Amino acid sequence: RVEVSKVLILGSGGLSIGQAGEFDYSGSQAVKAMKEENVKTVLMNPNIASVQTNEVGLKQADTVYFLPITPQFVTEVIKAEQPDGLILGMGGQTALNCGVELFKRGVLKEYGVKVLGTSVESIMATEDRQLFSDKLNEINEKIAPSFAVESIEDALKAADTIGYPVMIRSAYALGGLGSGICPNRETLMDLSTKAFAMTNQILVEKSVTGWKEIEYEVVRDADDNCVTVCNMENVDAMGVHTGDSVVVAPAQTLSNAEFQMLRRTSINVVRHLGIVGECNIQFALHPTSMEYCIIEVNARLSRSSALASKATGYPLAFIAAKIALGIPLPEIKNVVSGKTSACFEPSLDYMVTKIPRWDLDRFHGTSSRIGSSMKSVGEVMAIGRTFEESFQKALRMCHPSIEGFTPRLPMNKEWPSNLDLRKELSEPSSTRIYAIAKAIDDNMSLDEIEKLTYIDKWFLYKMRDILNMEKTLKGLNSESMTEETLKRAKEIGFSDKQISKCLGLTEAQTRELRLKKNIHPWVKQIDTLAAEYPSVTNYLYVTYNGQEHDVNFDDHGMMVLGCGPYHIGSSVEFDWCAVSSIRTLRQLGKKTVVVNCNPETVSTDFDECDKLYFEELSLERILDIYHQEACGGCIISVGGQIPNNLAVPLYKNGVKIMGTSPLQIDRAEDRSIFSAVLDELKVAQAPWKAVNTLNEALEFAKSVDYPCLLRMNVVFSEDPVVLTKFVEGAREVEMDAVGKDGRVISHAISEHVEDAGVHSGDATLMLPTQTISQGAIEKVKDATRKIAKAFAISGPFNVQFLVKGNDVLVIECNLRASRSFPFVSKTLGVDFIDVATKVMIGENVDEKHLPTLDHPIIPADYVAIKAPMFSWPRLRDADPILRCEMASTGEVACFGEGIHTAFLKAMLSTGFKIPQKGILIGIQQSFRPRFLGVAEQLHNEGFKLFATEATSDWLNANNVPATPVAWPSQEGQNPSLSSIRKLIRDGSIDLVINLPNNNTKFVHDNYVIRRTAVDSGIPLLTNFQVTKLFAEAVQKDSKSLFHYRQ
Amino acid sequence: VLDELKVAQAPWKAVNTLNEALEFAKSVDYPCLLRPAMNVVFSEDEMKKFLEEAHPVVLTKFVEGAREVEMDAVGKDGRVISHAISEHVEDAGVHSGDATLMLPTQTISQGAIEKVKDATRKIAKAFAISGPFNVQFLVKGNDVLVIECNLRASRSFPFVSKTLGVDFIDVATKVMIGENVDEKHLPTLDHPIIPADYVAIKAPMFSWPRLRDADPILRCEMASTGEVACFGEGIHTAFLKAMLSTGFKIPQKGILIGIQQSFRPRFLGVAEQLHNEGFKLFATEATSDWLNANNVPATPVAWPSQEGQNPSLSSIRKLIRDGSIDLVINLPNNNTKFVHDNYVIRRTAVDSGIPLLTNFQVTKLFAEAVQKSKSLFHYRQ
Ligand SMILES: Nc1ncnc2c1ncn2[C@@H]1O[C@H](COP(=O)(O)OP(=O)(O)O)[C@@H](O)[C@H]1O
Ligand SMILES: Nc1ncnc2c1ncn2[C@@H]1O[C@H](COP(=O)(O)OP(=O)(O)O)[C@@H](O)[C@H]1O
Ligand SMILES: Nc1ncnc2c1ncn2[C@@H]1O[C@H](COP(=O)(O)OP(=O)(O)O)[C@@H](O)[C@H]1O
Ligand SMILES: CC(=O)N[C@@H](CCC(=O)O)C(=O)O
Ligand SMILES: CC(=O)N[C@@H](CCC(=O)O)C(=O)O
Ligand SMILES: [Cl-]
Ligand SMILES: [Cl-]
Ligand SMILES: [K+]
Ligand SMILES: [K+]
Ligand SMILES: [K+]
Ligand SMILES: [K+]
Ligand SMILES: [K+]
Ligand SMILES: [K+]
Ligand SMILES: [Mg+2]
Ligand SMILES: [Mg+2]
Ligand SMILES: [Mg+2]
Ligand SMILES: [Mg+2]
Repeated sequence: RVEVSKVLILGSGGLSIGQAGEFDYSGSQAVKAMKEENVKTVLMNPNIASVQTNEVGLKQADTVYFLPITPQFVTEVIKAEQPDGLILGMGGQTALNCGVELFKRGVLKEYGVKVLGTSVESIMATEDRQLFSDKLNEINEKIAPSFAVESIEDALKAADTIGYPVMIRSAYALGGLGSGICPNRETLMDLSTKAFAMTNQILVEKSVTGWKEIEYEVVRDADDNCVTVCNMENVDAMGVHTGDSVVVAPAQTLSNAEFQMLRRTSINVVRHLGIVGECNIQFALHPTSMEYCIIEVNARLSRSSALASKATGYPLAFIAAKIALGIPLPEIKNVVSGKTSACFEPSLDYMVTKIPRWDLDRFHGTSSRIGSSMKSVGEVMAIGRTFEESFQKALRMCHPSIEGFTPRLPMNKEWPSNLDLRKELSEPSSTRIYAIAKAIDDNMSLDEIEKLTYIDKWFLYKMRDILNMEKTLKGLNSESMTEETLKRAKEIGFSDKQISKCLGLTEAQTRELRLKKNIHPWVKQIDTLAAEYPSVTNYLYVTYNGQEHDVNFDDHGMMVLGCGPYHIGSSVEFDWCAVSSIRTLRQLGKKTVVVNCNPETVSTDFDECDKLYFEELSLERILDIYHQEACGGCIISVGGQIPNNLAVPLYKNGVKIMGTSPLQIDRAEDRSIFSAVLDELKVAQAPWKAVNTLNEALEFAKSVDYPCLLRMNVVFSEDPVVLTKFVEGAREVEMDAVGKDGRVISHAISEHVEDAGVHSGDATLMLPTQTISQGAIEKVKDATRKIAKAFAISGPFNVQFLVKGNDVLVIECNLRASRSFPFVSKTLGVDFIDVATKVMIGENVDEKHLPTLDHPIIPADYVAIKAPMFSWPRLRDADPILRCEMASTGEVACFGEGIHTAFLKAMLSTGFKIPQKGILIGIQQSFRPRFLGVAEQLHNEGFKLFATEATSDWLNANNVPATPVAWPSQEGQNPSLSSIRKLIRDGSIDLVINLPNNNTKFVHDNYVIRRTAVDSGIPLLTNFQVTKLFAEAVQKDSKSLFHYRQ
Repeated sequence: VLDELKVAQAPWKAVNTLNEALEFAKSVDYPCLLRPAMNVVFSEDEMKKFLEEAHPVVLTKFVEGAREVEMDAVGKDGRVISHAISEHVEDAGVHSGDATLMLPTQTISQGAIEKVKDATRKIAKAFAISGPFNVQFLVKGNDVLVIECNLRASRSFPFVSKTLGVDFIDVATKVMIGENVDEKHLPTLDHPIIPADYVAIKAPMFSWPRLRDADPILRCEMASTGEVACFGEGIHTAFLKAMLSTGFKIPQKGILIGIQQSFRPRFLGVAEQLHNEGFKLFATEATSDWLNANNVPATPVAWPSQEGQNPSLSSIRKLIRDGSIDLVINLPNNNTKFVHDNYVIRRTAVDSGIPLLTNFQVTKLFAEAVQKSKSLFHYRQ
């Protein structure tokens, strides 16, 4: 047993595509393990929305630093905290790369900090693709023909030796960053160039596109006991990243010989690699032989370990962390069985399906095709006891518009008239599942579909079974459908909505019809051992394929609904809110029932509540569960949009909703009612109107002046739909609050850096406010007092405001927790959700020390700043520019004595890197009056300035020196001018400032400049306010919230 | 006392030598205030030549680019039971009494207000205040520094009292003679009174025409001879009414602009704005080139010291007399090169009876406010 008294754990930082909440979940389990063994813990994670970073409970570190996960800052923390252990395996690639850099530099050795678990040597051997190859060649393991190279010239050579097509995949990365299939020389040139901006080594590898992709989660302790805890079969074949793949567990199409060969190879490889803890391993398996290739091992917790932990009920991260302290597997309890050890390989008597969630329509430049580089923003997991059951649930979980497996597209989009169905099947995309449905419907053979998609035909048989049931049901009605048929339809995952559309009924009618035949689902436990030993816990799912329930229904607990899959605009903040509520209920001795389907969340960790249903967040299924438990009530206000949109339907189906009435939530989401209420209260708002005609539109827009918002999209010229006056030059303010009986008993006001026009979630937030008049604050407060009263609010809510001097206008009101609730709560040292939860269930509340409207809590000695995270490099060709639709994928927050410090810390936490070289400046003409001073300031700080044609003339005319550069569209047409690509490549330029607006003339050229920066991996600033503040802040530490709160 | 209370203030020191002076000014950076006639200096040389004309001298770090805030308050047994915070339009450097005051504050961070308040709580207690007092603050972001404290009623007590509808002196007088006081409806530190539906602006009055040959320009020593105040739904309206109340007359014709080079980055937008409102712009040599180089049309004019030496350029006296120019904007600073010429421009406006703006912040706010009959009692309803 390793002796350690204080451990530092690293988080992932802000969430980004491929590096999501799985590490909040993992790292929380790690801290719990550490505490059980009396080990003091320090956490570094700038992701303020993470549950990890909370102060209270058995999973909370003793000390929390909201700082960049970079060697500079981790060093400062080490110095100050003098830890003797380091966990670097539970923060994705961020934490891994940071820890390897520290190691390489000898910082760990210098301060006596032991890496707990898998060594940096084992890590390097799995992250460096060449070292990996060397290791497997030592044991004559099987890999594909490949060469690890460090230049574009060497990659070309490797590809000619191997033969096209080839896959390139980066070292020291995850989620397929910089990766891609290359059918030819030119594709290889394009991609390797882009890959080298983000890594120093790529592997050029013979293609095994189409082989089956099989994963194992492997555990190995310090006694050399080594087991495979889970195995997953990817439904989409090799070539679609595991993360963007449909995946099933356990495997369905392997023989014992295949499954055991790969299992034993996993164990050998993991052993040889010196791994201690957990890891993930990937194989390519030939579809019609025993031939296989080992692709990669991830010597760290992963999105695959999170998934496996939920699928199996085996908590891999918890176990990993105990193992990192030298405790062997036989000495660690299986917490689910309560009577056995963690030395085993679970047995599942059910099948789970994970499907990804994409959000791509908003990024016009990025295709919906998927491949080796992840593009999904979330995932779901469904459990069933038939593939079909598991599979249709999982499809419904991805997005409310999806009904199951149908030949219809999501978002109610029609198929294009120029559809090439074969192309869709052969070229994976975010919508290929529905294209398969369509093809099966249109009588393409299953054999040809397997041939084009590479999806194993077995899975296709199941899909055909589903569509045959749809045909059968369509020919029936409420009188003609038998009990035998309904039962079967449910047993293969048909919802009542899907059935209703076949039968010619409403969903309610169909629910009634079903219950009238006493056809209902059954509640079953995940016990890890397929019933060999009974479960002491209640980790539950629901299935039509059983004849009994595995538990009683005597608790009558309080239901809390979770967030569903993360997607853009809906992230881990909504797991924070939900978990805060779950913990508050527990702390008050109330029985809890949780329903959520997101494998990455701490809300779907069974140790947080009395009953966890890992289930659909549908009306159908919530009703099933509520009525089966006879829950005392349901909280629908702490999991974002999904639960909130069920408020009225639930109300109407006998569900007791806690807090603010669903009647009030309806009133408030009704733009006309809401607006009329505001008029009554004398609360101002932007002029708006609903119209059906172009002439009404043009008349209204003329009557209030352009620009106008449109429902999202703004327009500035003449060259039903809701229209709203777009107010220019306006500040934006957030009010986050809790109501009790229509009174506000906690609140917090923050100011965006950016003017209205950048969406809340893409905005940078300052708390407390900075430039708002005191009279505006009074108006913001008075409008919030009246709104709370008008809608009898009892629970959390939020109101967004435009502010221009003393004009204060209401934009929107949301009668639920907003995404800024964690930021605000932690910053002010008050759990708004704890307060709100107590209001909603009638528990007492001392308002003396809360930030009521009458006695706000306003930090004096410090400020807090929240910055948005983006995933532009992974959204290939996307224009990295903020619209009225939101684009950020996560958030960070940092603290400082003042705004400049806090702002710099927040920005560094996003990956932004302070330029050491030249800055490129290109701005639309109208920004000149305000930008001149920003430019002088950058010049006076010593930055060499480059600029596009007109901007450079203008700077020089104002005695600010700038070197002009060429437009991309004009490279070669003037030999006096350097190309931007070349200046970036050479290292002359390491920050780009590009400020377009609606009157931008060179739209494409400026798009190319913006995208060049992203793809070269240098920072880009496209918002004037953010740019101003940056310039001010570089004009000139390692503290965090707890420092300032002292 | 402030150090004990942990309340910040500008570095300062009393000295009896030139070498102590220079050492200190070097140790905190120029510029520095000087009290031996208050006076600022920006260099080693500028100082030597001020002292060699004036027994110790107090030196204070002059904080540039800073907001200034007034706290007017009443204490009872060291607690604050009435208070009011106002922000100057002008940056610190223009004296309180020459400053234009906004109530409530407009551009101050909420954290700074909390600091202003906390410092006032501690000061009232440290000096066992029972009566009226005032504290002046520098504010720069969240740095809040105390300038001075006056243990008496300040000149902004009427403004503040009438604006908030509370006689601060009536309250203070009761405290001082031991009469009872209901604090429930007073603006205590814990429950301020902050106008939501209106703002108040106080503007200084000057008597430049009667001070023959006086340079009409604000120093650290004060020059105003009275005050007016007006009210509005917002700042622009209130500000225009206050300015009109001083005798300022909104230009109907051309505007003459001459500014020290360093104001250019900030002034560009002020100038574009005046141009977009339709004002014809005139300017001194360098300022006119610069405006035109930035596609803001201006007609150059001659320096007074050079009238006749270029027939392409009109004299300013003649453009004023002809009625082409009815507002002058002149913004000098320590680096102004044509000190006399710009003095003559400023004094020509005064003696022609046309309005003159010499402060950047006031000039900015003006330009914003011309972009487009009520009084306090209207708004208090
Ligand atoms: N040689 C190959 N031929 C075809 N596809 C491949 C090959 N190697 C990897 N892939 C695909 O690329 C994905 C990313 O590769 P991986 O080595 O797992 O990198 P990462 O660590 O970035 O996920 C794999 O899951 C798989 O779908
Ligand atoms: N009247 C307006 N003028 C200018 N910007 C606006 C206006 N209304 C909304 N916006 C911008 O659009 C964003 C989204 O508006 P909101 O009503 O919150 O939409 P959503 O339904 O996406 O929450 C706001 O956060 C704001 O920055
Ligand atoms: N440290 C400083 N930095 C910048 N300006 C200052 C500073 N101290 C004072 N001032 C300016 O000087 C003015 C007068 O200061 P004060 O000490 O109140 O002098 P008086 O004796 O004239 O009241 C203030 O109102 C402010 O505008
Ligand atoms: C970003 C932007 O709008 N740029 C300017 C170009 C100005 C320049 O020539 O530098 C445009 O009008 O396209
Ligand atoms: C007021 C002032 O300082 N003027 C500038 C000149 C401006 C001009 O020539 O246009 C000066 O240095 O005197
Ligand atoms: Cl929200
Ligand atoms: Cl006074
Ligand atoms: K796959
Ligand atoms: K790896
Ligand atoms: K993986
Ligand atoms: K797209
Ligand atoms: K039918
Ligand atoms: K001032
Ligand atoms: Mg990997
Ligand atoms: Mg991988
Ligand atoms: Mg919103
Ligand atoms: Mg004074």
